[PDB]
Amino acid sequence: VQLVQSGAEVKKPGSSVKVSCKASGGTFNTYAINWVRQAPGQGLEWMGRIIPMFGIANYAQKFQGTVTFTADKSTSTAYMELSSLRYEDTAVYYCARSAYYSESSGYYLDYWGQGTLVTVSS
Amino acid sequence: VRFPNIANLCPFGEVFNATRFASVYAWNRKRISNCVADYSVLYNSASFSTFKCYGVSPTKLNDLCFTNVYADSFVIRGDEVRQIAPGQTGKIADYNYKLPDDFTGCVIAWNSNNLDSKVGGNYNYLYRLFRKSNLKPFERDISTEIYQAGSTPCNGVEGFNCYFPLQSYGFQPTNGVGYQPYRVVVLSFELLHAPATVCGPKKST
Amino acid sequence: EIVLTQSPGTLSLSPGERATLSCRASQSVSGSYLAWYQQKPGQAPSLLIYGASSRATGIPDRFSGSGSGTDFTLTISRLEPEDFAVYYCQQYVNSPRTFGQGTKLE
Repeated sequence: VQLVQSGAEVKKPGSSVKVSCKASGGTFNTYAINWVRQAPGQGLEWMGRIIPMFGIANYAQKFQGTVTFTADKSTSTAYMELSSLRYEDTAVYYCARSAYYSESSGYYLDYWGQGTLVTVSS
Repeated sequence: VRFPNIANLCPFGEVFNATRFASVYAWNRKRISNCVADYSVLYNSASFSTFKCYGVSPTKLNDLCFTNVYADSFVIRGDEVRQIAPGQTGKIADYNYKLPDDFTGCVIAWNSNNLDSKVGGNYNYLYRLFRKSNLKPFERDISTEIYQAGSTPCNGVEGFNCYFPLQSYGFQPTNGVGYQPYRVVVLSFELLHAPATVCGPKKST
Repeated sequence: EIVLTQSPGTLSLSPGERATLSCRASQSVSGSYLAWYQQKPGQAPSLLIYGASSRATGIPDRFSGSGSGTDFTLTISRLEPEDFAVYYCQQYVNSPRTFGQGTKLE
């Protein structure tokens, strides 16, 4: 219901960072977590989804090998790791939950976190 | 007759009275080996709604010598307890737990509505809605590979004609008896009296 | 890949009443598996509709989606003062959940 995440990362270029989207109770149980890159002044890009229960993370062709999705079953927290800060990597990283189950057939992002902006500095 | 006698009591209490039971697809198997058999506790308890013993009879004729007793525990919905019989077909039978047509054992099932239903629904128990093929007798599929239902490659993500193979039961405390959980402890016997590793409780030989 | 092209690129000019927000795809969206997301400025997009026309929880039914195949409509009965955000299109039909460019971006 509330997915408060990290704030802003003072990451000098080439330095890695890990995001910390926090799932409320029962979020992980029946819902996957999706990450959406929002580069400042562009459209929403779908980085991929992490299914916490079975530890399954699948990424798009663009972001493969550059980003890692992790979630902690205990403490119900979602994490995303950036391999290094490439010059174009500065973006507002979002987190949102989608049903992965066959019956619901929704696979759409119901609720979203506030946003985590990475940049060369602050 | 020729059975040895092991003072070690068989841990059927461990299997039946366990705190947490597994899902049907990931059916948990325990091997009951080298212990004297307790079967009358099961027979006389009578709180086990289904006590269907194929092969061996459930009317106090199972004081037999067994070389190997395999215990399988899973939690399923009430409407599919009939499904897990030898030579029966359904979703649970062909995708989650298949019983051999020559099953010589006891399908034991009782209500766990208080224990295994949680307010707001219990989604801890899964089941395989779709799978490429029917499951073979005594085979556990733990694969999470996205089921294909269309020409489009699933690419690892779900969508049209691509579904997550597993689905949640979702037992609710106020729900129909058909929709309430039944813990099932399938007991698979081998009925070999010559090795008789699983001791019978009768007087020795 | 299923790409999406939102046609009315800029409608944040305070338009009046009905707006025919559109989105079309190279291969027809199958199963009406499209959703609309409202990105209010300074905030994260909130689901506005899903499916072809299935309205979201806590959203007024005035927002509808008249989509056939690819969902190429999003109709707001009145453009209320609050509702002047950037509405997005997303498809989940077996692709990397590609989005649109946005429709009411100042």
